Amino acid sequence: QPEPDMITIFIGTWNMGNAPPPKKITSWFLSKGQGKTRDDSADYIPHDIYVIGTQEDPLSEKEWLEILKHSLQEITSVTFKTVAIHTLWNIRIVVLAKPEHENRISHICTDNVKTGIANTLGNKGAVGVSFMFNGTSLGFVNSHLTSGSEKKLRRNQNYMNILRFLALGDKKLSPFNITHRFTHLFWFGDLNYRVDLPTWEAETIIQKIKQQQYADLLSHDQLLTERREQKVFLHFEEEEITFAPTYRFERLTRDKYAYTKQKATGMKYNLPSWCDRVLWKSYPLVHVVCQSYGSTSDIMTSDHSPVFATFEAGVTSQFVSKNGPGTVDSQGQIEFLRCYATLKTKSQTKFYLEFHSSCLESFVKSQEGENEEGSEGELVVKFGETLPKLKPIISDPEYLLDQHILISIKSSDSDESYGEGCIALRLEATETQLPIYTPLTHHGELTGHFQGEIKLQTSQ
Ligand SMILES: Fc1ccccc1NCc1cc[nH]n1
Repeated sequence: QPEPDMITIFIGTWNMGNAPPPKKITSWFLSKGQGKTRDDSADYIPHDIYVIGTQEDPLSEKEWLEILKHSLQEITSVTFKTVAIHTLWNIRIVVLAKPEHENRISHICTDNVKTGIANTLGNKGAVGVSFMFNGTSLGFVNSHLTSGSEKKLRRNQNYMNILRFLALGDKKLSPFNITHRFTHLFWFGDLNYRVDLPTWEAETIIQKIKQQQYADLLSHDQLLTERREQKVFLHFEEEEITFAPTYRFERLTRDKYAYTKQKATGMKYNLPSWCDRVLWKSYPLVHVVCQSYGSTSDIMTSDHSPVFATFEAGVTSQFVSKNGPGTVDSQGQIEFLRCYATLKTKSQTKFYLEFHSSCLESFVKSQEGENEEGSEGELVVKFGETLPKLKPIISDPEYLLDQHILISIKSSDSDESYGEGCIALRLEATETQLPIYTPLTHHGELTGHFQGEIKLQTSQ
């Protein structure tokens, strides 16, 4: 039985509004309703992995797992295996996989982050799951961020706390946060960003939704505008939104948005908004294609509609050669020529690099770079031709060209990372000097750039 080079992944996010679900929720897992929906001809084809994020979930883990498994079995006839389940308060993530994947999945991690302080600590935060699928690392984050139209900055802060403190994936990747630890990272949930239009325009917005005219609403969506201004979710992707706002509905219909201020809302307006979202970030030049992104129309127990997204995702096999794992393959090498980091820092420490990759036996520390002043104020750290030659465990180009090198630039004085990035080895040529580039981030904010040339030697 061949190992796959693609899988499909289902991502669901649903704020259940503290109410039990209806008896049938199959439309969610079938990607049917509004938006980019899945073709009927695929309905019996199971996804490889289903990742379900809930918020305001009133069920026990047992109760929800029974509903989810029975739903998938009804659709597909397949009895899915439970990979992981993790709950923080009423925020939950479930990962289910086809039984044939059970011996492909390993290194399962779970964690949570509680956001806020005192007043604002006790119900918002995130849960996550990571694991290896053969040679490919997968991370999943379900976050319930701060509510309210006038709290976009708090949401952005919540995002930065979650990506700093959620402890998933390979702990040896110590300079790297979750935005660099995974081949594919999916971040979803009740992100709670709102359509920023005046309260007086509520009925106009409702009109627009009834006409399926979302352009003048999406142009005011806080997540899209904050992302455009590089305030949040830097280097993440989101599929175009083609479904109606998923909040805030009257329960038991989808015919009415309930936006007016009430004691139950803290006297806040809830204008129709795309609270419920799926974003992703994959390593450079890895296959990832969104094949659905939409909301259900027929699940009406909550004041939110469920959101689905599905993806094709490239995966790699657990490679064995005569040599690596457990030695190097001297027919393989990675050279960095004429490299330099450009940093936004005002500091004047010396810097060194660390190169981290599962194609290396362990991470590699460089010599200190040479600091120069850039024309427009910046720090330029030059490495010249001084960088250590990297010795991969396997030289086979079918393996090596699919790998990635994580780079951290660290202060000699403090050993703290000032920036992290990633270089693909999916080159146009081997034995050829080729340009490389990554932005550098720290705590998910832009801190600089790394650029230079690479020369990759494979066994071919
Ligand atoms: F979210 C982004 C990342 C990169 C470039 C652009 C965007 N959003 C554009 C937008 C703003 C309001 N509606 N659409």
